Amino acid sequence: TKFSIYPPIPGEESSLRWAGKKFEEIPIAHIKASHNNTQIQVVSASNEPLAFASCGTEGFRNAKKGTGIAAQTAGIAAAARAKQKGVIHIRVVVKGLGPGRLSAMHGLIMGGLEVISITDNTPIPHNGCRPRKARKL
Amino acid sequence: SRYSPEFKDPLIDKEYYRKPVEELTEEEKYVRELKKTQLIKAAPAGKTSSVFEDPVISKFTNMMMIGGNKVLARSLMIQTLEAVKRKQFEKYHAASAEEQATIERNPYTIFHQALKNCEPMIGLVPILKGGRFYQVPVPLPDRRRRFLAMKWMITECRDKKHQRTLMPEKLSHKLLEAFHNQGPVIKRKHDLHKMAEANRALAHYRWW
Amino acid sequence: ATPSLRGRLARFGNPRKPVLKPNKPLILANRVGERRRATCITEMSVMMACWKQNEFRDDACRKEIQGFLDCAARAQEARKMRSIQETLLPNKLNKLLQRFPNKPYLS
Amino acid sequence: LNNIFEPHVAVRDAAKMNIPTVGIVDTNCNPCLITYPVPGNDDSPLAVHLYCRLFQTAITRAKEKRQQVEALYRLQ
RNA sequence: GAGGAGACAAGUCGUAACAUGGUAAGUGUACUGGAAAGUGCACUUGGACGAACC
RNA sequence: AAACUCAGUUGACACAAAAUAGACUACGAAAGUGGCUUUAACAUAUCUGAACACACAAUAGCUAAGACCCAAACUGGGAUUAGAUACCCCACUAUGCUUAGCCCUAAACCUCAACAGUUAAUCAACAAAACUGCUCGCCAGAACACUACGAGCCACAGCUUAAAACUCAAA
Ligand SMILES: [Mg+2]
Ligand SMILES: [Mg+2]
Ligand SMILES: [Mg+2]
Ligand SMILES: [Mg+2]
Ligand SMILES: [Mg+2]
Ligand SMILES: [Mg+2]
Ligand SMILES: [Mg+2]
Ligand SMILES: [Mg+2]
Ligand SMILES: [Mg+2]
Ligand SMILES: [Mg+2]
Ligand SMILES: [Mg+2]
Ligand SMILES: [Mg+2]
Ligand SMILES: [Mg+2]
Repeated sequence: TKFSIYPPIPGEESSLRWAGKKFEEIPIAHIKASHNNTQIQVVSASNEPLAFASCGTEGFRNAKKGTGIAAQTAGIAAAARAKQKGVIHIRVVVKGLGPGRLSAMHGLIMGGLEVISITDNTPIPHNGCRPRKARKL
Repeated sequence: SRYSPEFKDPLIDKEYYRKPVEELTEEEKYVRELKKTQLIKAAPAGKTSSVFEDPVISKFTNMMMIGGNKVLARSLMIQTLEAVKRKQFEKYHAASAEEQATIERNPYTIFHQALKNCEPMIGLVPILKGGRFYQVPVPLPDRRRRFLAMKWMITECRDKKHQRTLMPEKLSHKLLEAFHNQGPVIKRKHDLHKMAEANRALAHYRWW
Repeated sequence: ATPSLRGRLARFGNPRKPVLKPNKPLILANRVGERRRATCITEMSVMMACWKQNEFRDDACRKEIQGFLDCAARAQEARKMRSIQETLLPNKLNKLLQRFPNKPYLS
Repeated sequence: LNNIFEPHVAVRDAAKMNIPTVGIVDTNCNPCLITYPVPGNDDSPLAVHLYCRLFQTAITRAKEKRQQVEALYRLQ
């Protein structure tokens, strides 16, 4: 076989495994990188919450939350919690272009957890709601 | 500068000038041949080929100077070195043979090691992004690190807290403290490092 | 394949309303715009975390401090080599365009 | 044409100064102001050599004929 | 009687416009405000986005 | 700062708005039209032709009834400020939506009228090269003036048409 960047298809017979598990069963680390806060939540393959960590819960307040350093800190905390909950390999789904988008992943990894996949689930309306008006400064 | 651009700084090293001709690479032989036909400045009055010459101590004496009193500055430096050596000899003799193995008596080594200990690894520099300057932690060049160590040492000595204490004793005591990784200079270095770590969040404000 | 310009601008003999309203004329100029203008923070963060957990005693953080210093030296070397290498250039490109300039008029 | 594919300013200046101009014009040249255009290829080495040879030979013939005729008139 | 315009003409409070006029400007319309004017929706360039890749 | 104890995952769920396609330039008279399917449907074998009628006319706005995710004049609060009736942040309303009427205004601008034709001897400047024939509408210093009066209108702080007096040598 050869390496493919696409994920394995559920219901298809694939050879890839992680910790003796199939891709579908790997726990999911939902990152949410808002403009001024980066939240992280590691749920099991059955949406069972395992760990939580946010810039605010890490002690950062006000603008300091929206910093890659704060994202790294929150990711490290979440990774430690998940590691003590028994999580090795994770699938990462991040929804938001906030400053913590990548530093959160870096913190999560530095906390020990390995990442098998990165998923972007940023909400992109197909012209649904009307966002707030522009800013003139 | 009375020296025209053509003039080059002299090199003072008997070993370099006595190096065998066979040991010289093509480029080194070319460098020597080029210098054979180059203008050289006059040897500055501050350095010589003396085997006992120490550039670090020369620079420290220069930094300690006040108003071109090289004589007084050098006198203070030699007094400091003598005081350090005397203190070390006293400790050595009064100490047991076991710890005499560790007790060091070379004042030059003590001075070098104290300065190296005091050298601050990471500094705080103002960096401006978007029109607002912030004290970003930043790596420092070796020149700046050595200069900061020397300046902190000298300023700590010059402080008025030590009253009626002669500069030789002040500097010898502070140098010994630094060598044993204690004292106000080391405290200041740790304070700078602590401030840098506290402001670690602003590292990305750097662009270089 | 450059986007078509047939019937895109408000011109006589163009029944449809304009598609494009270029602020500046769409004529190639004889010049190109001038080239437009932190490093090694992982090692710094490692060293600073070691300092924080060890009370900044450099004695027990020697490997991290040395890595930080060497990384800074390599950053300086990278800056120097990049600068010398940077020194196709806009100047050369403008010279070539001058050699073969645009002709938006009739000779 | 000059080296930027524009008419040589000498054409305009010579027209200003009333100096007659013979000239090889390629299909992208402007023979409006050339007194004696010679529509032809001026970009090929063979063509340029041919033109140089022709003009050189004609000028030499004219000068030598002038010398011969001057001698003929002054020897009678 | 009071309003409106113009002119004359030095003041009072701001700086709305002309530069990216320091919130780009403006048209229509609605509400609001000493005051220029502010904001909401759509429209215009009678503004720009620096015009190879970065 | 104020504001909320609502926040994250998963699932269920609109009378709101219609990513990518679109680097396409099509449809319509203009305003406008870019999710999908279906029905009906896009006038004139000659061109011009409304202050002289008919039918349309974005956004805003009124009337009456519903929906209300989000956005949002006004309003309130938090900032900023010498002040802040603004710019910045938060909440919320009319309103944007559907239905039935009204309203009939836009920088409704491609500021370039319709039809037919030419690229030849150019052409104040800039802009989107210059013209020919024919027709309709419009214009005749600036400002007073998208004004007052008169008139018409489902319009009642409105819209269309629209002057004059005083003033200036400019605009
Ligand atoms: Mg040619
Ligand atoms: Mg202004
Ligand atoms: Mg403004
Ligand atoms: Mg406006
Ligand atoms: Mg308001
Ligand atoms: Mg008709
Ligand atoms: Mg009409
Ligand atoms: Mg309407
Ligand atoms: Mg509402
Ligand atoms: Mg329009
Ligand atoms: Mg009006
Ligand atoms: Mg009126
Ligand atoms: Mg009336």
